[PDB]
Amino acid sequence: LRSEQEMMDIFLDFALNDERIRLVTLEFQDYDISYFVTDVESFKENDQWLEIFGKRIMMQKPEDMELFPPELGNWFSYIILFEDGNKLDLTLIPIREAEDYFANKVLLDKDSFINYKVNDRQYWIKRPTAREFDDCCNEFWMVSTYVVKGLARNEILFAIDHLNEIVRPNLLRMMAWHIASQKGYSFSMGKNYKFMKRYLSNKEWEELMSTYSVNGYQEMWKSLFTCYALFRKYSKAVSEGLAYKYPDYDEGITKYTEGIYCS
Repeated sequence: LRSEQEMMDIFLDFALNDERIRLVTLEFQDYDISYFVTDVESFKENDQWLEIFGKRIMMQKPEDMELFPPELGNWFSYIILFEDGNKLDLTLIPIREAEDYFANKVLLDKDSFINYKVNDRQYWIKRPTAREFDDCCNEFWMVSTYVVKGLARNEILFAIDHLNEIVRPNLLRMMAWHIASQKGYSFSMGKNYKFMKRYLSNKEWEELMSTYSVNGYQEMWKSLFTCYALFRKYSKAVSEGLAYKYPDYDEGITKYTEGIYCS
């Protein structure tokens, strides 16, 4: 079967662990993937490393055929028809040719040498600038007050939509920026943050999981405060690592929602 989720995980996960793969790009359910690598010939040694993607019905290597001359420059691709029914089209482009390529949807960049494209900038993650950093905190805490007012005014649905759509998503960006700090990579969270489980450790996923709680007004306050706790943690971690000023939004809003939560 293998859902579009499971398939993407495999390709993204593969690239992440392979040191020759520096950049990954995307584009019927067919998959169009491109790995920009350091040593193209390395992959060409043999076809064992391909077994990781699963059992296949058959495969075609367009630039390695006698009957059909190769004419895809320095590329080398594979067309695979998987047993589960999925079809993949994987191209191996030399990393040195990324610039040319770009010029005339990136998923992962391990070096970030080049600068480039974007309604997807919503999911794009890379080292924040002092300003971008401040922006994430500004939005987080500000929209956060909407959730407070929602719960205090009996508009739990109003509160829930802002929590799900803005507050938690910014906590995630903050966490992604932290991960990006470790490695120094740039990547996408994917449509609806679908790739985040593939970046967070199990501890970090459990923390994010803990921001979800069953229905109820009090359960909501809990979810919100949990996001608070985690946002401080990661924004402090990030601000500290890049030497950016820690905002005062935390403190200001903490006093605020505390004022309303109690009295």
